[PDB]
Amino acid sequence: IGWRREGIKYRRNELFLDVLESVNLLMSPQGQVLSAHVSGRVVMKSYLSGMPECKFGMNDKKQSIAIDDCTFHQCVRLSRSISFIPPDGEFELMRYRTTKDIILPFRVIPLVREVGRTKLEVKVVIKSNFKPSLLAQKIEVRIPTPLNTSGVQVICMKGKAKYKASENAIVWKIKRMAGMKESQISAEIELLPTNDKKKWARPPISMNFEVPFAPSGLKVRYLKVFEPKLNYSDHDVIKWVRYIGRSGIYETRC
Amino acid sequence: DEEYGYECLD
Repeated sequence: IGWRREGIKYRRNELFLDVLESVNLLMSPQGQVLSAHVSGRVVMKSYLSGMPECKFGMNDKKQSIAIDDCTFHQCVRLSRSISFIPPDGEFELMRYRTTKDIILPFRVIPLVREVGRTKLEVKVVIKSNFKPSLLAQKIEVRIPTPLNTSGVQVICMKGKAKYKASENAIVWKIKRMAGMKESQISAEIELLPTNDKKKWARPPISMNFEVPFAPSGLKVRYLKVFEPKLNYSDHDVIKWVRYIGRSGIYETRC
Repeated sequence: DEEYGYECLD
């Protein structure tokens, strides 16, 4: 076995699994999902005695997901689900892609109202869509502003927002938000006169966030360790999982 | 903060 040496021992046989996903979304201004998909990878860090054979079980085929495709570390034996002797230390067990039944962590709802030739009233609502007892964090909503913008007012009850002139966007940062909640920002965008004819091609509003679960739906069901020679067994292994779901491209046309 | 990271796995 060219990725794992022979004399490995730990008194604490311990393992950690990391389900890392990024959810990509393109949504129309009234809420149709135009494109969506998750790219995931599972990373394992193991400190296990000897040459353990491991079995990774997840909810592939009431919580149950669809992998469109996926690829495996050299140690996974192909033929009917997932088996290996892992390398010692940290390594990437698998990489996968999902499109069906994704949990979109946020809905963005834009409202833009032209007020004469002078102002845009913009309202943006964000809805968290996941368990009440879970918190997203590092939320960033980014609202683009046109080239003739002379100044901007904003009010937001949650988080903090700044207009960044050099970037033609209002950036709204929220430290944390629980599931099943709603929040808004209001902005007035003040405009310089501009050449009347050509009209504003509105870029989409983008978000970033991190959520403590897998937008694809993936749940780790078990990580089985059988080591047939050494006097530790599966119950002796201490096991942890963590889910880190982050936005990729997450855009709502407006 | 975060915290996270890890949860116990049965």
